[PDB]
Amino acid sequence: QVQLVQSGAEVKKPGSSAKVSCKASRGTLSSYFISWVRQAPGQGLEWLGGITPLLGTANYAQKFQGRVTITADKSTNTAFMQLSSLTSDDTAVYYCAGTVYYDILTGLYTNFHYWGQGTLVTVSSASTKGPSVFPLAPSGTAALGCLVKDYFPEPVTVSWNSGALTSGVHTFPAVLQSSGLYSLSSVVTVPSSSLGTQTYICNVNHKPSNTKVDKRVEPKS
Amino acid sequence: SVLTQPPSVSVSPGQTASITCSGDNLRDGYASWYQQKPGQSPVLVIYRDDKRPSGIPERFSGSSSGNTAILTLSGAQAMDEADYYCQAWASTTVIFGGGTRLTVLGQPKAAPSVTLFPPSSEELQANKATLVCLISDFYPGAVTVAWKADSSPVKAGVETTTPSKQSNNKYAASSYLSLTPEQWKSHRSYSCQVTHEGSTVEKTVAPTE
Repeated sequence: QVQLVQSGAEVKKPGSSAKVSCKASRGTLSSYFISWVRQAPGQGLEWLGGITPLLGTANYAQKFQGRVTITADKSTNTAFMQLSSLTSDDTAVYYCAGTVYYDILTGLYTNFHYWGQGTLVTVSSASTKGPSVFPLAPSGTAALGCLVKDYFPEPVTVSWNSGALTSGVHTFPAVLQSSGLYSLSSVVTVPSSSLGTQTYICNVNHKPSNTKVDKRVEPKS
Repeated sequence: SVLTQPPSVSVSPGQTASITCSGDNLRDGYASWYQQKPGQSPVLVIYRDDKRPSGIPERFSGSSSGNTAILTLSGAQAMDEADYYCQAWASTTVIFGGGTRLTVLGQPKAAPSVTLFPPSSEELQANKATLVCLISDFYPGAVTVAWKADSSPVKAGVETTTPSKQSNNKYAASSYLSLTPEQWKSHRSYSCQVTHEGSTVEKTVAPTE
């Protein structure tokens, strides 16, 4: 009974600071201990610190003391973590997670059952670049898709029909080309008989560049 | 304050896996355990030593004694393949173990499905050309990808990913061949060729057709 939603992915230059927000819906933030956890690529879970908005106090992992700052806003029901003096070692997915404060007092245990969707912060000197998007026309079932070309940095989300179409969808992990840019593809398998009557639109989001492209994918000619 | 769990454990399907986690704070305090499948957020499976959240299968259970907590998984299935993290809570500090990669053995071989898209009209109109070879549902997760232009190998313009785990625990990969529009139009066909477990899987596309 609490939904945590995090701000979008970002690129940041070395030396700068990153702000990640964690907004709670269907629940009051001060009812929870909010914890921030990060994961570098292919690595484990690393605690950054936490906050009890009820008490207003925050505690920090010793590795991050004086570099990370964690606060909360009552009126917006939102928690915040800010990490400064960024280096490439801080490229990671940052997660917020909540546990009911009730149980920390009555039970002396955590139950981090509720997690934000995570936020990829990439630390890089290279400038953001939004993707070009091209339709992969379909020719029983048929595969159709969207090609998402030449963007930096990760990640990119692709939905279909504004999220209405989830079944049959496979978004492939991106290639990292020699040029330093990424490309990925997303494909959905649909009935061939539905083609030409039902519409298929891919919705591409590259949050680091604030690019949002919707591309209609139609049969050939 | 550190927590120690082994880096890896394998289990045959239907067998039981136990992952231990030891450390100072499991004596006085409680262990929680998370499951993390590739590409996903961590999911809590056990809290307060032995409590299972609603929605989590009964084959997951937890126990603890001394400074050692144990996550136990009955009737292991291929979908249970994941990293597992123990976590402690002491003063006002969350501590994580290093994670344990659970491997489920005995998964059957699966040849890869290939989808091959020619360049779109729109990309052609922008004076570029990319062939897209999507490779999915294979196991084991090792392939090599080669391209051909009219029966002859294509060295240049090839960009290939390494395999990655799908949801259904098979693998996916992709490969991209970049061409100029006139290259694309000047050949009778181009082929993506996937080598997997001693066999070769091929799709071809022709500018016409």
